[PDB]
Amino acid sequence: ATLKEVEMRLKSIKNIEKITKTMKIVASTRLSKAEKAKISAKKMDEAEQLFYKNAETKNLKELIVAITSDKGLCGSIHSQLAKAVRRHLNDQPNADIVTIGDKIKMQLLRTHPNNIKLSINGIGKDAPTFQESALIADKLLSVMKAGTYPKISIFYNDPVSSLSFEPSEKPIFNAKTIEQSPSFGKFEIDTDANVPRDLFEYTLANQMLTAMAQGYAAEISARRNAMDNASKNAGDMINRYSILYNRTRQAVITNELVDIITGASS
Amino acid sequence: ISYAAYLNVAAQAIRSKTELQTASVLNRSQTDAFYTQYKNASEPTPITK
Amino acid sequence: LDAAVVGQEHYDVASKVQETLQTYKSLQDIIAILGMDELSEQDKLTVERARKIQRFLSQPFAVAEVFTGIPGKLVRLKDTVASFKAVLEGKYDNIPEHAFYMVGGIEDVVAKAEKLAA
Amino acid sequence: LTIAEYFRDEEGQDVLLFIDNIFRFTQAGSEVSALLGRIPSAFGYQPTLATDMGLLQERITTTKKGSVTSVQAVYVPADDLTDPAPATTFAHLDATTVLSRGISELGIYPAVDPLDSKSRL
Amino acid sequence: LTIAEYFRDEEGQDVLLFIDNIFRFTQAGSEVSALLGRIPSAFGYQPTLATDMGLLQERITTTKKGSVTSVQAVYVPADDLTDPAPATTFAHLDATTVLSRGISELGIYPAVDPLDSKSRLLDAAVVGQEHYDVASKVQETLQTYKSLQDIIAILGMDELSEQDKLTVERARKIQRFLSQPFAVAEVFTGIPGKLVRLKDTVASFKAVLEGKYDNIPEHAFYMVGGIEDVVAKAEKLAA
Amino acid sequence: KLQFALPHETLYSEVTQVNLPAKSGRIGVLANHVPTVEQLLPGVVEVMEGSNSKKFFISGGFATVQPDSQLCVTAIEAENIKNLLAEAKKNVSSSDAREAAEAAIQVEVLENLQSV
Amino acid sequence: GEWFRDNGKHALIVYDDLSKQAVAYRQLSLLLRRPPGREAYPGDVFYLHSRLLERAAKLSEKEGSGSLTALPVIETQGGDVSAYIPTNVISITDGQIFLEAELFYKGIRPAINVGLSVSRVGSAAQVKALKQVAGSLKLFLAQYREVAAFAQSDLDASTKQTLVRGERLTQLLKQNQYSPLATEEQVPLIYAGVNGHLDGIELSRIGEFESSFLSYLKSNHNELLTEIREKGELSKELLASLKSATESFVAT
Amino acid sequence: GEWFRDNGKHALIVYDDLSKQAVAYRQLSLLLRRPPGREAYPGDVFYLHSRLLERAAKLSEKEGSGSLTALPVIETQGGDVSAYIPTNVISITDGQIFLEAELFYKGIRPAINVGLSVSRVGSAAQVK
Amino acid sequence: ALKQVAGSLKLFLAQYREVAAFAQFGSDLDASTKQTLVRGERLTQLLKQNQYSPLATEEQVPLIYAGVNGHLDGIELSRIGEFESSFLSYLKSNHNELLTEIREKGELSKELLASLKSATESFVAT
Repeated sequence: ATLKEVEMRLKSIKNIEKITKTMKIVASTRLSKAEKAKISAKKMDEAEQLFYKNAETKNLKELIVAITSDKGLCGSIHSQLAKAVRRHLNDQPNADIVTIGDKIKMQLLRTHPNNIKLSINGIGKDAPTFQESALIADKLLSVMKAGTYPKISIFYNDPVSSLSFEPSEKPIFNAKTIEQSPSFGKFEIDTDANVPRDLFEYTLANQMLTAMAQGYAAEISARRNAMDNASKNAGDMINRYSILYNRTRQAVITNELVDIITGASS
Repeated sequence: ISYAAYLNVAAQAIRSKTELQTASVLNRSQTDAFYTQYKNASEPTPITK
Repeated sequence: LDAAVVGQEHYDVASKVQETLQTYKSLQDIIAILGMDELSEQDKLTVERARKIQRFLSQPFAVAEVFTGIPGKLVRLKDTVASFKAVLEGKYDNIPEHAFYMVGGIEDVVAKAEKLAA
Repeated sequence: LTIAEYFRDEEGQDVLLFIDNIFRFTQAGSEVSALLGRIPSAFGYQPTLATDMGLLQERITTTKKGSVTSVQAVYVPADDLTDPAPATTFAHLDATTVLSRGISELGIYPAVDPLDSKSRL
Repeated sequence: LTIAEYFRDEEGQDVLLFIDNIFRFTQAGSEVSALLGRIPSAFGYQPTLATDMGLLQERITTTKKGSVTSVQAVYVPADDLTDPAPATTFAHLDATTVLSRGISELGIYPAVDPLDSKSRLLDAAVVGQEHYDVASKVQETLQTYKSLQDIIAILGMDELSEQDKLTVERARKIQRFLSQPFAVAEVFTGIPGKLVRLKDTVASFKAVLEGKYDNIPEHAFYMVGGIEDVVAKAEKLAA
Repeated sequence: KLQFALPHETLYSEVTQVNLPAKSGRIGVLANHVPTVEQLLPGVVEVMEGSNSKKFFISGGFATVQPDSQLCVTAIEAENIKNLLAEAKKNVSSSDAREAAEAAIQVEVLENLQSV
Repeated sequence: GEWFRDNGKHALIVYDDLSKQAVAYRQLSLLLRRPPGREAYPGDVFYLHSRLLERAAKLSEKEGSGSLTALPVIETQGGDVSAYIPTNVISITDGQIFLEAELFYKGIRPAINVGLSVSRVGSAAQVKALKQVAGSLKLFLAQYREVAAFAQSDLDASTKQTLVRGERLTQLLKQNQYSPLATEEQVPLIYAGVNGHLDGIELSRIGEFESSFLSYLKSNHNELLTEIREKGELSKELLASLKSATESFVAT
Repeated sequence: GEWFRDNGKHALIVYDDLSKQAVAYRQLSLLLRRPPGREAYPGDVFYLHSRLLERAAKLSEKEGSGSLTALPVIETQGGDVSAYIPTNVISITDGQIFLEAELFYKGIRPAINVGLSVSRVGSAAQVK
Repeated sequence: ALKQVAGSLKLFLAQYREVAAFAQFGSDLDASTKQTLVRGERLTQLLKQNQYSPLATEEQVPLIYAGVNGHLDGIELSRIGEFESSFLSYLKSNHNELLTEIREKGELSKELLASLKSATESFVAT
């Protein structure tokens, strides 16, 4: 209503516009570095998960690892993966949930709080790495006793393209399941070492990465979209408040001027 | 110690002059990751990974 | 708008409705720039409900019959009170917004909801 | 203008008239009005802003003899195209030629912005 | 002012003059202007606002005959520092302390705006280089903070650079360290008033800027005296 | 046809022979190898096209020859100061603190890496 | 000031400040009951300042070639250049040096906001030597400012180089009060900045660097200082000499 | 125009535009020293238009059925319809055809912003 | 009496305001931060009040004491109104001793603090 009201509530939106715009380009560079980190993850999946495709490994209490991130301001990344885990957890209500990222721990803590036994923090700043992947995977084995569940499921977001993403699930098979797979014999594995045991702990770490890298790239492409739409909409308010200002500024001056003219007749 | 964590420590000798060591090598090496255990709302202290 | 005149129930319902609308109105700057997806789920829920009440307050007038193209409904005070009370209790969350728009009491929303699905 | 009119009216010439700057003509008119004791209109401007503008602009035109064609540098205060000054000036403009630092820096002389310069014709 | 002047010149000594509140001289004048037949000036102030103020302030000056240290409370209409009255008052002063609503509303008393308060005496030739440098970094640290609060608004802390996270966290401390219990303010706090020697203030902030106290929690800097008190309170909250 | 892959970089995506560091026996996968699964220790991986032999130093992982005779190799990683990091492991030997629960594992590979 | 101008000499006049003059003029006018207008200034207040500022001038050879030069001062309120008097004066003069509280607290003193300051005369009013090394300087700080908000990680080799260079030139341009520098002391500092010889030095030391580089240049290369001062230009040999003296100082 | 209305015929009147008329009227008013109100228009600028646009009517058959029809033109500034003169005439007329700079820029011409456009009585007058 | 129970209530309500703004931008925080987020939300609710229903000091002191000292943190938010009047009626019938004393002595001895702590905690477990 007043010039001061309009000057300070325009200014703040001029900032948000400049700001949300900066993080549209911030998370554009961050997309180039996370398309190469994605491809190197996805290419590596075909090579690792091919053995299982050929050995024909299938399943026979459940650990659910859910992956989004710590950050917000990224469309509906966290909201529609939590939506997936819920439709899944509806069928199997008796499962232990491990969360990677706070924005999915909260989404889930409000819906099935007691199923969550572990949370991973500080997760979506840089790209994901095998070190985070493996050290998350190591605690999984240690504190959750990962190696022992009949079924282990990673929930994550697959980048369909640049402009969208798909909430996806994948299984991890333990040592027992690998060994006792229909076409395991096709491969001449030396049964001395624990090739299945190692193959499991490696694939726990490895396919988590596969998931994190995609979810993360799904996110970086939801963030540069939500911010793209934010700048486009913040600029719409700057159009309203530029005009209202140019108005309220003139009105102020005219009304002080009427006061002055009245005071100057008498 | 576990086959993943075991190959990782091996991935940090081969990672740690500063030549054949681009920016993302010393960023493959750093983790801002803190694991919080949870029971019935939270339970115990958040520890470094 | 005082319980002595309108009855405690009427008052309570009116106040909770005013409370709901207000929470949406306090969140307009964020809805507009950042959208629905950056709200907490509690708010996202209260917003989704204000949006419905907002529409449910629109009514076809008898004299406005030429601009709406709709028989002008006239709703009794007791009915209004009983209709809004329920919407507050979250009984009709599954119902899309457009059903609440330009109708009468509670039954008319049900009528429109069945009309729109198929 | 009076010099420019005679070339039209007695010489039959299509004549150019450069007014630089047209904003400063509005300001000066504003100043005189204040000094004569007239009650300022909206935003301080004279109450005769439009007719003052009319009195000048309406003389630039095509006659059966020829034409005065005027090129007028226009200054926009605070870049507010709605301030009565430009608003009243724009009502009289038939085309615009927009020279730009953006077109200049690219190496294009003259530095006309070909997507910004607009013409009613 | 006439009494203060006589001490100055004929007691030939150092007077204190406290005026609360000098805006009222300008306002009061303003209230009879129209009835004295004057066309109003901008903001409804009298046409003679400045010469009136000049004629008053200029008499409130140290001279070669004696010394007057004057302290004047200055009301600021509707919080507007650009109101012709406060505005015209600024250049008559050697030292301006600007109290700020937004700062008091944080619960930081005194509500001094540490960037918008100025003094001639802040000058290496007067305070000595060290004092001067601390002051300057303190102001850069707070301005950097003031700037980044726009990014703290939409993204929150975790997108800041490592250098800036540190600057921000040091600024939040420094902000609270500039609060102090006044003796006169006891009734509003219950806290005894701390009066801190200048040489300790410099030395204290110097240290905070260098990072000697970064592990110390944020609330141990609020509403205390010199650095010794920070250390003392940090032990209390440790229990 | 060879499929060498890392999580950060992707090395190989036609090949005559590949020498890998397996359980211990460095294996020479010839052009028609019977399907296997072997874990890769840290070491050198040599891919052979013509008479070109590109070596690669490796963190570890897994090799598999498929039914389709394709080799699939996966590693995390593909030197600075020799003695550095080795003395940052001998002094932290350590003792009973669960620090030794990992720090004693450094010297198992650093006398293997420097062997090349 | 005009006696000087009018007698083949040159004088600088500083009006500190025209806001306060405008105020006294207004006080006179209202008291004499003349018609008020916007902000209660008389409708000839603009004539007050343009009468005054058009008197600064460079005279022709025929008339002595003397000159008067005016630095008027204007106080703004909350940076409102749209206010009546600021508007009048900004339109009357040949450019603004625009100063800002925020830049000041940041430590950028003179708190000159480059993107808002202008000299409408510009380069023709500038020692050729300074025009040469600082022609680009005009460019970069402009580029710095666009890419500015990126100062907060994952950036191009393009946009970080912009950042590194700008940060330094901004720092170079800081100055203490009461210590104006000679032209032959400025060009080598600005040659150093503009042409990349600072990107290695940490931002904390660009202060002590300027201090140490000039003294060194005084001890050893008094030759080129003199030529810069005396010719006012930079020949090709001179840039090459400057380049040599700079690169030799940096490495040490 | 009224002549036709008064003599059983139909005249259409186009005021192009009432913005400029209101501006002319403000000049007249200020030179006459009437108290300037909102945007320095005089107190009676609503009335100026109201008495004008009220002379458009359809007459009853008892008066010869003649009809005057007014299409006044107002010029907004930067799309703002809440300005004094826009809202006055909007509260005299029987509807607005609002034309939009944003549509006109793109090509949608007539730039009739449908949402913000209304006829209040012309309903009955639409060809079936 | 009222001064003592409303210690830093206004300053705490200030802390409660800054926090519910750090909460707005979508983040689950730690214990201490969500504890003051719980307390201030209920203290607010406690300070809500029907028109033409002014309260006596000896009625006000208990409700405040109950609020600031944590005894309401356990109670669901939409029940604070019904807590107030029940708690009041509980004191009028049972611990009338105290409300008579608060109204009389105007201050609060440690003997009235210990009695109140023992009273409030008792009502909390209905």
